[PDB]
Amino acid sequence: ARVKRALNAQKKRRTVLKASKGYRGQRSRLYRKAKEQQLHSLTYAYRDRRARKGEFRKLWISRINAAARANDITYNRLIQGLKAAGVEVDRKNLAELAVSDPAAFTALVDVARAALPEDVNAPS
Amino acid sequence: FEGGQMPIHMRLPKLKGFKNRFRTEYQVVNVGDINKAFPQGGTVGVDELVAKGLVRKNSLVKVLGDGKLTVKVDVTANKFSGSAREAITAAGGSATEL
Amino acid sequence: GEVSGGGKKPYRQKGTGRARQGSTRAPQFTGGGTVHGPKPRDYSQRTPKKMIAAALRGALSDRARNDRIHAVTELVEGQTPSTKSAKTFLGTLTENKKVLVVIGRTDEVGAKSVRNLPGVHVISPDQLNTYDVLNADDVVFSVEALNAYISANSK
Amino acid sequence: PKAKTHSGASKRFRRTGTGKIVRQKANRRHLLEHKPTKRTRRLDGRTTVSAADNSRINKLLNG
RNA sequence: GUCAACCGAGCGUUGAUCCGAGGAUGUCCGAAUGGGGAAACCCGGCACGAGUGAUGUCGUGUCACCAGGCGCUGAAUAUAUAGGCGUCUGGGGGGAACGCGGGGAAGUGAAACAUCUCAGUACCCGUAGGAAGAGAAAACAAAAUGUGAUUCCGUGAGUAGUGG
RNA sequence: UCCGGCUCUACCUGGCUGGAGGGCAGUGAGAAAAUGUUGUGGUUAGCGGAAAUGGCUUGGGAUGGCCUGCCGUAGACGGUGAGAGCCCGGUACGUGAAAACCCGACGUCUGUCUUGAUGGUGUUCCCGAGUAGCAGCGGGCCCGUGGAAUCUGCUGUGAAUCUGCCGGGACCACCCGGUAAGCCUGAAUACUUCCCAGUGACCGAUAGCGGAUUAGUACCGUGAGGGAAUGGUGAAAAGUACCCCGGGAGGGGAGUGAAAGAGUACCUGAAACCGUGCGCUUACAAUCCGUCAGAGCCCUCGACGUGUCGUGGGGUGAUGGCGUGCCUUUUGAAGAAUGAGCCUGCGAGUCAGGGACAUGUCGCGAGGUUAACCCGGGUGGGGUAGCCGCAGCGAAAGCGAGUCUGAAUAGGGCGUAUCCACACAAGAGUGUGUGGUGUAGUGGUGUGUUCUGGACCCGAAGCGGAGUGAUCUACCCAUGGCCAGGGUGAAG
RNA sequence: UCAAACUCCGUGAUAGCUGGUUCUCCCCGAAAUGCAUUUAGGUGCAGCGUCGCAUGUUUCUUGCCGGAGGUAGAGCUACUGG
RNA sequence: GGGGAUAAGCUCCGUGCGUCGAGAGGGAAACAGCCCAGAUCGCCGGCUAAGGCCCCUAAGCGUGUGCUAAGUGGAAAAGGAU
RNA sequence: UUGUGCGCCGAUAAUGUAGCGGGGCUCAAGCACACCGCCGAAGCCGCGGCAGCCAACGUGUUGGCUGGGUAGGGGAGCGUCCUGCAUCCGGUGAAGCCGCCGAGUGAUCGAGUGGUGGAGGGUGUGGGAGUGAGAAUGCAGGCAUGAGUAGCGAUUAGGCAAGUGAGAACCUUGCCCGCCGAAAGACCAAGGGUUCCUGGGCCAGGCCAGUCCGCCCAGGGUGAGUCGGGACCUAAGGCGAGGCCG
RNA sequence: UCAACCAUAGACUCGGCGAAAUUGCACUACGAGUAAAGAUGCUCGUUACGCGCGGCAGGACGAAAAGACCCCGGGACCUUCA
RNA sequence: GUGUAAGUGCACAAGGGAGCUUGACUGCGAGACGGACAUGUCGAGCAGGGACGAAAGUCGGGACUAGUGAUCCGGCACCUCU
Repeated sequence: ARVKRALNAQKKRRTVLKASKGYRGQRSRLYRKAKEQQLHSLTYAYRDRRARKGEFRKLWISRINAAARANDITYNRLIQGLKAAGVEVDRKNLAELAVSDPAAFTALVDVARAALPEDVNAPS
Repeated sequence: FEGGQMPIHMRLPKLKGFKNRFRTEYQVVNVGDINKAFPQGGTVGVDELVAKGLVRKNSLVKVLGDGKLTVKVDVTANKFSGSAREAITAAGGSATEL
Repeated sequence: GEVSGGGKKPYRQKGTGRARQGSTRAPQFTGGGTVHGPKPRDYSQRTPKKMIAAALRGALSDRARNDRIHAVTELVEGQTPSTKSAKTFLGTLTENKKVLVVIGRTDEVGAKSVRNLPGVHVISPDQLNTYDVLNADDVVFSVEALNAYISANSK
Repeated sequence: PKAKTHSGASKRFRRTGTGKIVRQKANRRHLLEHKPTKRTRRLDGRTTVSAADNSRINKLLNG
């Protein structure tokens, strides 16, 4: 009837300590210290999975804006223009264009220039 | 235990009176079950009742006229009720108590 | 409360530095008392006569419908056990691994004969039960046994 | 062993046919010199137990 | 014999080693019992026997206490007794639980607490037995024409009741 | 039944004291000792006991796999170089006791009634004395002094013998039962220091008896008293002969061995922990020590081509952004509130019980179910004493689908499974009388809570009983010893 | 070690007290209020939660009609007081 | 609204008012209760709220008309002053 | 002289600017009013997977709503041990352990394969639990940080040559030197129990090392008419025949 | 006042033996501020080459002791015309 | 002014006064309030037997709200209960 407990614990110990090969100190040897850091770690991964979207989008925007401003148009009015023109390309791909092919991006810039309102600060 | 306030089982009055240890509880039978387990009618004693399983074995029996009575029965019990007296009188039977 | 010793507070309550302890045989020690342990107890439970007999009749029906209830007058020639006889006869009558045998008390020779076989598990019909039936595949009644069983139950 | 019963709950609580619980009522014994009779009259009889104490009283009566 | 080998020297078909029942021997302490004593060690008496030129020494036994029976005596003191002397038989202490008689708590519960409870438990005492104790109606019962020693189990019953 | 003598005495009777056939009984509780036969009656050692060197292969070893046979009143168990019915030990079964011990059996031996009984008939005598009873304090009986019987303990007082006395819950009268104060009495029942044989949905070296190992030992304490730790080579020691370094330990070769990643520190041999090598990275940097993006270098798989991207994967990871340990307890803790040095192992809602309530499931169904116990190698059969339901109201008598209160059908309370259909009355809230539909409880088990018990676990200070302690220290007793040397100069 | 030693036993004493209580997921999901309390840090019942059965929108929201209030405000030769 | 000094991050009541408790994420320089919004998991997709667009920090040294001269903005009273 | 919108002085604390979050800003990057766009969250939408309640239909498909969560209530499951029953693998190498490659929504899994190793295990259904530890100033064993740090036990003080020895500050001897000398000297009692001598020995011990030692092993060794006690006596006190009390 | 010098035992260096209490972690700065109202760990800025040794003792609310003062609950012992 | 504090009411008087007088009763009680629970408050209407009044009708204490204390244990009178 008496049930030694060895196996039933060893299992999860093995799991965790496999999943902490790279940590630095008592976070890489000891179950009671790596468990905690696994909590914090998985949590920070979750949060970063939700937020790398905004990170990349920020990046894409900075690239777009600098490209445009070297072609003498602002970001805000560029996107006003593409919205007006019904153009569909997203920012990841506008940035890819900016990097690789600035010519096509300048063409899109010119489209927006054409399709913007005349008197941008009008009361309409 | 109720905090400290005098509980329900210590602030209500006690029930009134006593028991009369020498009480004679009778065990009843009603005429409904007679009619429901004696189609042929006839003599019905304590053992005839014990057979059909309407009372206990060490019973001291009483008879009562709840249900209908059209069968004829020569009932034997200890004590009756006037309703059974009259119902047996109407169905033409022998209410010969002990 | 049954272990040896422990009936003295091993050291102070305060001043020591170490924890608080009241006996040297408490559970958290090494040599200490089991807490909620096994105890000598009974395991029987009171199943009723009607449920039991319903079980047995249903079981015999389960075997009968599938034609596994065989009868027999005897397993042997006069008053000299010989397991080779009974084994050959069960080979004639059966090929399955396991089997039940119902032989009365007086007919001791059949019991003594068939006892030693690997599969067989002999029984008297006065202690006829359900586990011993269901574990089997075939069931060999004696005729005396059937008659006793039937005229004992049926009245 | 068995579950022993509560004396007070047996002496100040009974059960009817359909399982109701019954009690008597209070302020009836003494100091009647000034209690009007209507007040003395709604306190007679028996009364069905409340809801809130039914359970407690079951647990006291039975075991 | 063994942990536990090593060495030496032996026995055994003429029946060993081994197993079982009965006997014998059975140092000293221990109820311990000749006296004494810090338990396992100090000193003796009496009868016999061994031994020395004699003493010393040695061996075998036996010597406590009470209760009872028997036997001799009957102090102050007259009867006569307690007592004293001899002999015979018992008891003496140990034990794991179980039993019967007696004594006999407290923490606890009561959300305090004294009555109550814990428990007549633990423990202590005196005595036993293989089991004990109880046990033959100065009993129950309720007019039933009933039962017929006692004890232990099931139920009645967590009831009738008792109770700050 | 015959006689011997006896009733003081010779004689008639009645009544004793003896022996004899006999009967009854016996080591009985009813009196007690030994006797000798005596039972394959029992215990105290044991013994025989069926059947394969079977074949091929594996392997160090076959007891394995596969294929061939056999025994079986014996395939229970264990061991043997790896799971063995056919190897061994032993089992089923049958055997066996010179001696001692226990059961009865006997014949001795011992008594014991026999000299006897059934019934008649009218009155005197006896029927257990400091007791029973009564009073006063008390114990225990369901019963806490209460109206409190019966049973009893100490004191004080204190009766009768059958028209007597004690009890039937104060007490009195009637009836009933029984005959105290003298004594023994088996069987059913409880228990295991020890012994014998077995079983296990019990443990398997931090467990299990505290004790698999010298275990109540070592060690601690003055003392009572506490009270530990340590199992495993391998099939068998074949335990490394010999050589080399070294003072030796210890090791390297040579060997044994199936394996020395089995060397008397030895089955396997984890983690913490301690180090050696190989790749990346790190000395201008402010880091709950990580995560998301990711340069660069190193390893690898694959399609190709003289080296080369890829629906890749893995280790490191410059640099950037984000980011305030874990638990408990707190309104609120990253918290400078508590706890944790780390690893490994151990450590807390459990069991009983026809217990209670609620709920699932199963059998039965107006019935349901047994307890103790008896028989059973087993888990099975029986056992009706009991309990729950089937009618309640009422303090109770008592009555009864109604009942209680009350003067009352006059209202109400409780109850009449529930619904259904038609009526009559009112819409003061619906009721009342009919008809049919017809009532569901109980016993196992599982879960949850719960009651009594140590009742989820650990933790006091401190209460009580019985004993150990004055060798330390407090005081006293008995008996001995110690206080260098120099000054002052009382009485007389 | 002494405002009443020590040891064994009762005894696993008891604490309205502190701490601790181990694997996973799915669904719903609070309170910190009231009366009482030898009671205020605890507990009993009601409150709010869920599970099961029953009753089916009875809850809630908006509009319209009906109803009492004596609050803000204002008022005082409309009372009591300044 | 009471007590308090009409002080307290004070204390005590109300409230189909809220949030925290038990609730993350964004903004508030960091900040349980404030504003927005109530997280089934993934995506190197898009639009918005509160808030904000010179660089740090992604987004406007945005348009138009006027004020500010004090680094006011980016603490403050009675009162004083062409 | 009124009312306004921004403004000035009043203005004033102690580690360091320090009452914009910083740089910096009036060539507003500051206040107000209107206008234009934009960024921005785990919100909403978009593409996908799971799940709960209800509903519709057909022999489990779809759809709408829903899915933060502590105390807590309810539901469904993995894993460990022993077992009843049926079958499978196993000295042609099970378990256990280290792994690699992979899987599952999770507890977890590999009948998927390598190394080590040497004898029992798995599967499905039921049964029963000493049934899952990270914390109790928790218990037992082992090992770390502090740390190769503090100390190495008095106020007497050691030295040179030679010696054996593998190895010498310390062990043996020689000559010096210094210490106590009403004691740190010689003799008894209590108490301890072989510590004494000889021979051999140095993996443990000695606070270093050690050829040395009260350490280890073996052997040896204590001799009483007169010594200190008994056989001789008694005090304090004890035990206490009989005995008295209880 | 007003402190200076000297010698020994230590302390420092070398050779040997070799512990300890304590400890969630770690490549452990300062400031103004925010916060459970006294921050090595947060924000915004400033400073700083890695690793050691002797030494001081401001902080780490430093180590030790489940506060000894206070309050609550339970006990204990002591007193008294309870 | 209302017996006694305050409020709500009272001139339609519940204020003041005079005559009879005992309902300062018995047996009940629909439906309701308030409600943790026990307590607490009103209550039309029915019956006997009455008061007052010519009758209708009112009277089960006081203009209303305070004026008292649960349960247990005992005591007194009556009962056709044991």
